[PDB]
Amino acid sequence: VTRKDFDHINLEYSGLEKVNKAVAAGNYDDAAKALLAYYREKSKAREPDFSNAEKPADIRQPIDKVTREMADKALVHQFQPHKGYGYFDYGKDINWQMWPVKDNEVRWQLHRVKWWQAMALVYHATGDEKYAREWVYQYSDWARKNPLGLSQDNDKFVWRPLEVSDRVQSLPPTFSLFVNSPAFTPAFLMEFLNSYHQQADYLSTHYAEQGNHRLFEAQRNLFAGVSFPEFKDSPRWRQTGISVLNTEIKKQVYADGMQFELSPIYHVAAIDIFLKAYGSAKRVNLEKEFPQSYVQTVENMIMALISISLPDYNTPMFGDSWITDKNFRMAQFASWARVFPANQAIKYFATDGKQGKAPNFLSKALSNAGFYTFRSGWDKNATVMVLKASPPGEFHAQPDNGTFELFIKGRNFTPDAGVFVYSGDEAIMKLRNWYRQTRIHSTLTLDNQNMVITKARQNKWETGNNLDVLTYTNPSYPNLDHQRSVLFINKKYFLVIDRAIGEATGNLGVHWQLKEDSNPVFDKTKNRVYTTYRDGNNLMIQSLNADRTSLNEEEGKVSYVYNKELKRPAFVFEKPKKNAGTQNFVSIVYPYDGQKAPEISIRENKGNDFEKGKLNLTLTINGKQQLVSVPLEHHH
Ligand SMILES: [Ca+2]
Ligand SMILES: [Ca+2]
Repeated sequence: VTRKDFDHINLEYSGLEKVNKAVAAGNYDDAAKALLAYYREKSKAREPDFSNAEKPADIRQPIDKVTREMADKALVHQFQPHKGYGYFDYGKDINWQMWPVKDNEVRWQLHRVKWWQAMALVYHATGDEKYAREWVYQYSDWARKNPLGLSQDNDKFVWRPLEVSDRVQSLPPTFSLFVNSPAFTPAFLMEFLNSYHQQADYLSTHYAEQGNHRLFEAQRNLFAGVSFPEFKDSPRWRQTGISVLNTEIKKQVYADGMQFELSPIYHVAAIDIFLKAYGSAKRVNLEKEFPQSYVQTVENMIMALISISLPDYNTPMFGDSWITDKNFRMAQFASWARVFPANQAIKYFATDGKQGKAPNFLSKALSNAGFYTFRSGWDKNATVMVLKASPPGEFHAQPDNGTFELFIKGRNFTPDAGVFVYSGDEAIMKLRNWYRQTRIHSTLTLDNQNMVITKARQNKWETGNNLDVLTYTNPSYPNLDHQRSVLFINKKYFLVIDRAIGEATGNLGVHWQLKEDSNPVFDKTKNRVYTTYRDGNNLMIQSLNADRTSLNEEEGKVSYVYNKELKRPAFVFEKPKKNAGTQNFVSIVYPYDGQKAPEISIRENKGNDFEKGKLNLTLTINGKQQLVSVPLEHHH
């Protein structure tokens, strides 16, 4: 062990006092022993942090079969780097350059050394020292055989920044789990610390300018300086990661807390990226390095997610989004609660309502992303509508402005059609393009054509005890604006006002979709549709137009998860726009108990004038009158 072996260590870091004396005094072997004692001390004093990983390992879960298998195969130098292939024998003196298949991916993913963590967990669980001896043997083997600048092609696979970042993230908890083994010599420690340093620092000078990799790589660089703050360079590493993450959270999330892709599931992924970074720092008291705006933004992203969370823990399947596992979602919230312990709403979601307090609000607008929630409450039997009238997204968004999911008494009545599949060959693309159609969502079309953009302007948003009102306008077609208003009345039901405004002429259609098992009745005499559920939790959708309006079924589908789909009812209210005069639809969306659909009619009162943004209508429901009197626009 040389003087040189300590060059990158900050000897004046708190706790390394003995290590300093020994190096200054010239006995380096005892310096190394003293450093090893400090890390062993630090390892016992805190749990390994796995939480930055895509799938964080659990120290106290029993060893399942694949993990056992992975650890045992590694003892005979068989590794399975790629999931599309099984184990390969890399030899008794390991050959890290072996090309057992002709796929680049097999060589790249080999240098993610995924099995090292497996060995760590099995070593932790059994205590069997053979796992530790082999890992130390293997780390040294790998470091010695794959130095940076070995050759052009080696560095292409071993020192590509994605993989380097993978290793700088997996190694800290792996190290933590092996550091107490008598196989972990003080000589090795120094070999490890200098090899780690080189990687984390290389990462700091090579992270990506553009795209998906940039965020992962910066976050892991930060995780390097958090995990090993003893390096002279760890504060620079942290600042660099923080800077990249802070720059990108400003660019990628709106002031209302929603992530710019407009897909609920991608917003949730983004929370993990930005929160795990901060969480790991906070665990070792380095959170003060993050600016306050970043901490607030992240908290706001969780609240934005909460606002569009339905009672079953799902988010509406807008664009490329799908249903998810409630237990996994609760575990995410519980980890978030750890970061924001004072947040009662987050605690509430973490514990399925047992602890914390319900969020501080009912209906809420996320006005930058254009997600609007109408809710009666947060309980399992609330009525909840989440509606999208957004700005433009990219690949994971669709031309669906107006569409909504309506969840009543434990059931989702109007699930979004969803994704079904991502891009592929021509055959796969037409499967995907079908799901991107405007006409299959709950909004207005002209001649069943896709709207050319989602660029909603919010005309009014107001909440109230027994009235919430949204009004927005979408420039859906070059000569046709679509104005939609939604009134959530008496925390129970909805009046939906759709206006087609401009010069274009053709077939106006307001489309609707229902759950696969709702077995609806289509009633062309009254232009109403109603579900026929045995349990009495039912829904009516009825057109209330004065003028001649038709009711027709159309092909309807829903994909809850990837590459699976179910037929489901869909329909449309249709009416001609012959000239340049505006056409108006009045529709009612009315949940009811029991088996008999209610009789609903409507009277236009004096003062009612949709042209001046004035609504004054009297509904009659099973004989009883409900006055609705509200201005549809604000600031006019
Ligand atoms: Ca990269
Ligand atoms: Ca959709």
